[PDB]
Amino acid sequence: GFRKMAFPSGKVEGCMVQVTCGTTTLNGLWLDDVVYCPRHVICTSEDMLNPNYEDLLIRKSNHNFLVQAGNVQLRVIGHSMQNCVLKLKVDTANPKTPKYKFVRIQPGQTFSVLACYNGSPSGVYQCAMRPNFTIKGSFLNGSCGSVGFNIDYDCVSFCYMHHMELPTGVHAGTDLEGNFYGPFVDRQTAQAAGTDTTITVNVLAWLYAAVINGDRWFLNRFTTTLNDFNLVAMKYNYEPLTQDHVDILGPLSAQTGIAVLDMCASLKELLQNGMNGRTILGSALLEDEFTPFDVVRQCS
Amino acid sequence: GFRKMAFPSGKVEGCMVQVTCGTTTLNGLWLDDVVYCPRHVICTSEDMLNPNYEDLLIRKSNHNFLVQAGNVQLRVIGHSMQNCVLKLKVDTANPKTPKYKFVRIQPGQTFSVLACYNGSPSGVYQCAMRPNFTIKGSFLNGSCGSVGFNIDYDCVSFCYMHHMELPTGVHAGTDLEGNFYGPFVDRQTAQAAGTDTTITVNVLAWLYAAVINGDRWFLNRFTTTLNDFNLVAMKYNYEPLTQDHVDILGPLSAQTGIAVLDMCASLKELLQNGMNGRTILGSALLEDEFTPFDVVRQCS
Ligand SMILES: *[C@@H](O)[C@H](C[C@@H]1CCNC1=O)NC(=O)[C@H](CC(C)C)NC(=O)OC[C@H]1CC[C@H](CCC)CC1
Ligand SMILES: *[C@@H](O)[C@H](C[C@@H]1CCNC1=O)NC(=O)[C@H](CC(C)C)NC(=O)OC[C@H]1CC[C@H](CCC)CC1
Repeated sequence: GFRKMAFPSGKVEGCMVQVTCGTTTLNGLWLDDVVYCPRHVICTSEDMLNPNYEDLLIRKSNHNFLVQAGNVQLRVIGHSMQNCVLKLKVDTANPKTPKYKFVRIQPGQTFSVLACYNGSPSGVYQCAMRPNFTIKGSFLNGSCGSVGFNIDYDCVSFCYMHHMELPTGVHAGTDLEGNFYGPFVDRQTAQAAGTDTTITVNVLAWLYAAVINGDRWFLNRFTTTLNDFNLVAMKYNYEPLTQDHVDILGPLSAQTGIAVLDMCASLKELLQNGMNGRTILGSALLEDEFTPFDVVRQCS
Repeated sequence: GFRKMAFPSGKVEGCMVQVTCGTTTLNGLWLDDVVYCPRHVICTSEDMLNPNYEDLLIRKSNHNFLVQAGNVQLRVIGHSMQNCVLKLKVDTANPKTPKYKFVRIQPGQTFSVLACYNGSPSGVYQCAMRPNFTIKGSFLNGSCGSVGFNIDYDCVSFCYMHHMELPTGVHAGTDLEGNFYGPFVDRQTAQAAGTDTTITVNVLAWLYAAVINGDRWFLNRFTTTLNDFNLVAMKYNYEPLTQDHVDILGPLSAQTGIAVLDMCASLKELLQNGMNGRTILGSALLEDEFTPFDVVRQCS
């Protein structure tokens, strides 16, 4: 009774366009009279290993960017590069522009990805921005320019634009100002994300979700302290749990009648003992890509 | 690099309305000049255990159904009951009606759910129609009338409308002609689905997805036969694998260079030996809610 759920994608579907330079095609985001896309649309295959984007872009004029919205060509009347994104000014405001903002999301928070190819939406799924500033997505060639977002009220908060894949199979990208999350650069070389630490506060939120939904076998008669819990967290590359995290879990704690430090004692035992072939909310691993807010929103 | 992915929901978002009878509110699906909704909208709380729907509906007139599309009231000008759904004729065709059909989906196939409350979309996620004709969803009070669908071309194939929850926490509902999937009836009593068998062909498809995405530790030096594999399948409440299933897996077999019966030999060993703390595509359990088509569509 608890699922990984994406936001409804309609408001974002109406913003997706196709951008082509030469033989390179990817997706763009069309808001008001600007189309945002990854700057490596200007690269050929001989450019992708070590591109000099400033030099490559000087050779491009407005008419070298083909922007297609459905079957309709948009006229590009200006272009500029901002960090790792291009802004193509077009002669038509997108009539479907929703209320929106650009946000740079914090590690540990979640968002929905609308995967797109050739300017056409393909599917939607939820991701977390991991502590090492990667995401575990599903992206193929042609998917760059697909965006991540949250919806709050009628307002779309765009937080991610897709650019690349890492050797480990995870994904990296930018905010909508073109600044990468994490240490990555948009060149087609092997890059490291570092240790992929687990989002402790989210695992605890998901354990609360399990209790709400009737899965309680892992609850024990013990409690612990924050410092004692963190000694075990460290060994498993879990984020240190802070008092701020404990405060964020307060509402779930009161809803279930299970103190945060009692749930930490249960998590400690799960980390050290495993699940002994049992499952929690249909999973045999501890899930860390639901925030406390995600759990409350879903269970309400 | 492989995710549970729902279809983009925009085309369906535009069809969702709110239907109220008395104090009972749920969602309706507005296509052309008809609104489809679960018939238990006519029930009060004293009716839900053993409703006589024919007798309850005779007491209702067109003006007792309040249909709200956004902030706009629709005028109900006819009503009728078809199996477990009501069809409310309204005086306005939905201008956002997509190209659509109604399909009754086969067990083992997948679809996207647009979860809705008060006629407003809340989130989207993928489900399989399980062999015992239940789905593992996320639904609360107020969610009935939410629909499941596939998108093929520009055409929306509606296959599911949500009605109820079972004691085991799984979910049951109807096609858009109002006929339940499975043995269930729309009354608020404990009902059994029977043994929840695993969709063998889908597990094999997902193992092929894992190979495509670089996860190959479970491949062994053995092969097997269909009859020998099924002797082990039976013990684990797996669907018998048929030659028709083997044929459906043909394209994934050729894409990976792993014969179907070689992959069955790997699955056999996983079933008998477990995963020994290892994971496949980020899971510590064998996943059966991706069809062969889902895998091909995603990996393309
Ligand atoms: C969108 O244009 C595209 C999306 C990629 C393709 C495959 N999966 C994705 O998410 N992005 C790219 O092709 C970028 C473009 C450069 C200029 C940033 N290239 C990319 O993602 O490279 C993939 C790397 C994988 C790891 C490999 C080293 C392995 C030892 C090098 C390339
Ligand atoms: C939509 O109206 C609503 C959705 C339910 C509510 C909770 N989760 C859901 O999916 N459907 C209902 O309230 C139906 C209405 C009847 C008339 C079909 N009722 C329902 O789903 O009942 C839940 C059952 C759970 C198991 C319980 C027995 C446990 C020993 C009985 C009720």
